Amino acid sequence: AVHLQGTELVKPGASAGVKLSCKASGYTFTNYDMNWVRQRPEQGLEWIGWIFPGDGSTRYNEKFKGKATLTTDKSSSTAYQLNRLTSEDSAVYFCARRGFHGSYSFAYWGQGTLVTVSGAKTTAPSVYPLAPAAGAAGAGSSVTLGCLVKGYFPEPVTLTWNSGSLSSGVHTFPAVLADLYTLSSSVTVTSSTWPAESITCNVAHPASSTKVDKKIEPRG
Amino acid sequence: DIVMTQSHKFMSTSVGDRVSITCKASQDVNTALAWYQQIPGQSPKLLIYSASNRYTGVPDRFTASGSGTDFTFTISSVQAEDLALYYCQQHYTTPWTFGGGTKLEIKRADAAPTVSIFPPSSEQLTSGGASVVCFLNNFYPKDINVKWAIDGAERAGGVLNSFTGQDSKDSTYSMSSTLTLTKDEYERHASYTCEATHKTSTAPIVKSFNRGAA
Repeated sequence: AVHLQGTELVKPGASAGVKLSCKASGYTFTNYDMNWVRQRPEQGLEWIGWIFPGDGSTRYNEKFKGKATLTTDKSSSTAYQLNRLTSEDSAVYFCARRGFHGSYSFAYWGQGTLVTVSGAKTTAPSVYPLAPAAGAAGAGSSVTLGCLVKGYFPEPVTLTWNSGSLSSGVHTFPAVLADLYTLSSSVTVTSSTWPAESITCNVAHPASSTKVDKKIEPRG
Repeated sequence: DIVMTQSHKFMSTSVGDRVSITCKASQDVNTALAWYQQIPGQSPKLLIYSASNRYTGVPDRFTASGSGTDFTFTISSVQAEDLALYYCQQHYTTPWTFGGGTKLEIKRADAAPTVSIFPPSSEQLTSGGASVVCFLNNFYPKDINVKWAIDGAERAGGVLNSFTGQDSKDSTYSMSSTLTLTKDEYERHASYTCEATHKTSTAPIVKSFNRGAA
């Protein structure tokens, strides 16, 4: 039962560094070298470097020169990832180990640790109702309403329609950065049912303890 | 640095069918190559070690071949849970490098996007903000081009796009495109258009509205 337990996600400021953790278990920690891999949405997976707990120290990837100076510690079988500068280092970092003795392929991986670099502070989201121009209800047999959530930090926010009773025809999209995470959701129902049968989006933001239930109404 | 190239970011397949992902190492990495699979929000899973060896527990449907500069991952008969990302990785000489990955997706009937455009809400305008939102939902193939036009001229500054992966139920894709201006600039223009170019129609799908005009 080989297992690698990584650390919870952290939100460092665009300036300092953060030491990540990886608790190996189920095998003699010193018998295998630990590896670290980075994964960003646009650049894919990139190997960072390895470490020998038996002590052969390290060997880093050219690209992660001093921005990543690994370290470890026996008597606890945990490996650490320093992360120096940090600013464009926002991504998920993995802890990886190989399986057999003669293949550098990574058979064992940690669950990964998300790292977000931002100077923003906890901020409640503004929620904006999206209704078809001039109220009405479209021009077909179906009408689409929406909810725009922006200016919040940090992730995440939960969004439902009519307290969850409206789940079909819903499209809720991944939030995108921009100082204040912004996301949106659309709901599509039968034209004759709105505004006859009310529709409200419920947005909740754990970090700020805030919730907003914005009803969607015809507008001019 | 050796460069692993996976020429296909996405590959259309079907359940019960055969599919082959290809990888091309910039150099002869001999047989030092591994294949990984990854599902959203999870870590990579080793599927193949040393070019063509199944790791333990990896089902017979998964196969890999090649040795030299060209390698190929193959799935005899695709199953629902195989519609994920597969990564190539050479471990011949450091630094270890991974391919860009290939996402397998379910092929289905072409479907035109339903496009909806929304003017800024009064509540946002009071805060000095003006976001125009455009939804493009339930379309297939994923290939789509969204353009914004303000008073006719195309606008690229201030556009933020978001999309969902292929739906696990209806195999379509959806997308949101938001044009965010300040109320100051928003009120200095009159015509706002969201234009979707998709293979399902010769003419791009267009949705618009005029400030203050119903």
